[PDB]
Amino acid sequence: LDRFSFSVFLKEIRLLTALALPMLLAQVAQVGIGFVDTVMAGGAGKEDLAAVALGSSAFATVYITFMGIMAALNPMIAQLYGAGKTGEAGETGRQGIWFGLILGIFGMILMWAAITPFRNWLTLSDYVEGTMAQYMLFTSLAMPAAMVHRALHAYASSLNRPRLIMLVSFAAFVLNVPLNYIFVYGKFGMPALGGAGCGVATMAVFWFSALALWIYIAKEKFFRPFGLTAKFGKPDWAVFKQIWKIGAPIGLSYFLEASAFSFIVFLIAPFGEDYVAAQQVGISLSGILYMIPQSVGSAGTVRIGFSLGRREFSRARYISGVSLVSGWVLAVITVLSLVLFRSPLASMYNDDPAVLSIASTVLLFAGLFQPADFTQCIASYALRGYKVTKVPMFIHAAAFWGCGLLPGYLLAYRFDMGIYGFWTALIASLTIAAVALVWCLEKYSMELVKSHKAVSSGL
Amino acid sequence: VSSVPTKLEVVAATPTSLLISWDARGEYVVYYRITYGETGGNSPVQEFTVPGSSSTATISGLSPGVDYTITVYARSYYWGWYSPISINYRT
Ligand SMILES: [Cs+]
Repeated sequence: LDRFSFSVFLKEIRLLTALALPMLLAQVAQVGIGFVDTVMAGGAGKEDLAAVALGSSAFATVYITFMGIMAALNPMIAQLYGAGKTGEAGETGRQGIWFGLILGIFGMILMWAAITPFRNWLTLSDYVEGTMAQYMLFTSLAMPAAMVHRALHAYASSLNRPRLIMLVSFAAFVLNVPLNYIFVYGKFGMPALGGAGCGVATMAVFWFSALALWIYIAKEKFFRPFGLTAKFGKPDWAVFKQIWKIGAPIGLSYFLEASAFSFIVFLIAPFGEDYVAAQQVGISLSGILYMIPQSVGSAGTVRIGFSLGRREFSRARYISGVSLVSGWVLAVITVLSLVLFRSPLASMYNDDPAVLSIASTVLLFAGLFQPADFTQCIASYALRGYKVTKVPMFIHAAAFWGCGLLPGYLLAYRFDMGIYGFWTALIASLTIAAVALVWCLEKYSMELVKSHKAVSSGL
Repeated sequence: VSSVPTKLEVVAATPTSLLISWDARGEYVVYYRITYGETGGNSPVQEFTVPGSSSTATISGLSPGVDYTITVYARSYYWGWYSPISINYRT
């Protein structure tokens, strides 16, 4: 009852040389795709009522939420990289690429049901509607979430020495941007539908980086067992049913930051209108270079699950520190330039226009939650990311939101400039992960005693 | 003229039975014997036996939580044994 998180610090020997630097080029290719993104936010500005994201950040609902499921394989296929067969890691790498198109045709069918924002209960940027050329980004860009799941199954088989996605998802963006505007209005091209057709154009390049997979059964021995990807063997064949509860717990836990989308976007329109909606040139600068952060461990989450088959029990989970804390070096030594700097005159009028004449009550959470979370789910990308342990890691997250229910109506009821004050027990909801998890990363690298059942050998 | 099947690991039981996941870099001529006792001294030693690069095997671990100790056995060139190795950590 002083520390029921046991032998804390020790994740150290001479680990200075834990070199998962190619597990950052798992997410420097993710600035590469995070960044077509705005060159059609500000490409479909040619059209001015092309505020068009109007679906595109409420489509990336059943992208990144089904995504979790899919990026939930990174164990599966790293972990059996201390087995032998990429083709039974690939009869999975298929059975999922079935999923990665099976759930992908729900991405692609649930999107259908979707389109009835023809609805109302409160303020603008969440009800109104007269002219919707959104109608069709809702479909010319909601028809993709099939070919777009296999085109993430992809890096869910980058788990074993390649970042030949940083290769493609960079030539991907650039082939899109030319192609992006062709439809907004273009050449010989179908040159018309543009407010939607940025999106027909973006989703164009999904299907193209869906066969940036096909185009890499290319530089070495296979990952292609795409024989009939079917299943049946019991009532429902696993290596599939297996991904199931690496699935539910991932997405539904990507469904923290999924309500952190109906939180941060339900506190701009009390009487707070003005710079309380510019709490998003802020929190989209969370997204922005929170990604390369965050996702070092959702890139690291290999060199841990991978090195459990490769039977090094915490010769991984005590590198699950030495990488926990190494961008955690820059988790805090650039939470520095976060609460520090602002939208100066480098910010003209880009991703969500509001730069010249508003407040900094916005860098006030650029520390709050910022480094006391930075990492605290790059924990899970080595919990989940190592083990089973997203099972109720899930309920990691049934707190970081239900612990953060009342630091909702805790700016609206406040003591001072409480802008960052519903970021109260939602930066304290959000460092009871500095416990809950790296609590099970020392129940847990202390299961790689219990697991490592002979301590060494002879000569 | 050599030394043992020289890795050691038992990851989990099925705490009646148990997995025994140990070295085998090829074989030799090839063969394995694997002892089958507690460290009690009573309850005689018994025998499992395997082939290929297959000391990476698993037990019938009948009896309960009690301390168990078990070794495996090279077999090579001379139809005899090229060295043995054990740990003892039970249910
Ligand atoms: Cs996020």
